[PDB]
Amino acid sequence: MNVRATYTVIFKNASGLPNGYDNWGWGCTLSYYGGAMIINPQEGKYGAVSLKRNSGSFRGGSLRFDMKNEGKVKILVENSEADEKFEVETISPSDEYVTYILDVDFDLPFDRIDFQDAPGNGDRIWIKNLVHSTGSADDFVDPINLEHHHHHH
Ligand SMILES: OC[C@H]1O[C@@H](O[C@H]2[C@H](O)[C@@H](O)[C@H](O[C@H]3[C@H](O)[C@@H](O)[C@H](O[C@H]4[C@H](O)[C@@H](O)[C@H](O[C@H]5[C@H](O)[C@@H](O)[C@H](O[C@H]6[C@H](O)[C@@H](O)[C@@H](O)O[C@@H]6CO)O[C@@H]5CO)O[C@@H]4CO)O[C@@H]3CO)O[C@@H]2CO)[C@H](O)[C@@H](O)[C@@H]1O
Ligand SMILES: [Co+2]
Repeated sequence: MNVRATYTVIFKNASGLPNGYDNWGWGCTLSYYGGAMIINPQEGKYGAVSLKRNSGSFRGGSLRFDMKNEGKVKILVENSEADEKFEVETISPSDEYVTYILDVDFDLPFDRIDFQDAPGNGDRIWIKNLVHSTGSADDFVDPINLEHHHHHH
């Protein structure tokens, strides 16, 4: 048996929603520039992007992404069949991109990945380089595709 993780690059540079995903989000408008998904939540809506994998689910593992964000951002996953949600982490503000690699300890499969404006104050959120691994955060190695190019030596 192959014990290495499956890495799913959901998007690197975003110029729209990733192929294979719908947005079941709420209370926001999304724009795309400079390879970032830019979320502008509406004041008072506790808005979110909710990326819905149209075919299949993820299980456990970890989520990796670059984010900058004016306010706290709650990361959730959901199982749409059971309508069950799980808070992965709430991330504090940062005025520069930070790479996060977060364990997902939820014990149902998930088909929705949510980035939510936790304070409901309309703080903007920028996301790039979103990847799921079936392995742990401690075992996570960035996919070669995330490099600006890759010319193998
Ligand atoms: O169209 C495609 C598809 O749609 C299907 O229907 C989907 C729909 O598209 C989708 O949008 C919807 O998504 C749900 C999601 O499943 C829920 O988990 C989510 O729940 C939100 C909730 O809406 C928010 O109100 C709540 O907000 C919290 C906030 O997280 C928290 O930080 C805050 O606390 C405050 C507190 O209130 C203050 O007093 C003070 O203490 O400050 C704190 C912190 O600020 O409070 C907020 C308010 O309570 O967050 C939760 C969790 O994220 O809701 C969304 C939207 O409804 O899901 C449906 C499926 O059910 C169709 O079914 C399908 O046919 C169609 O094809
Ligand atoms: Co190589």
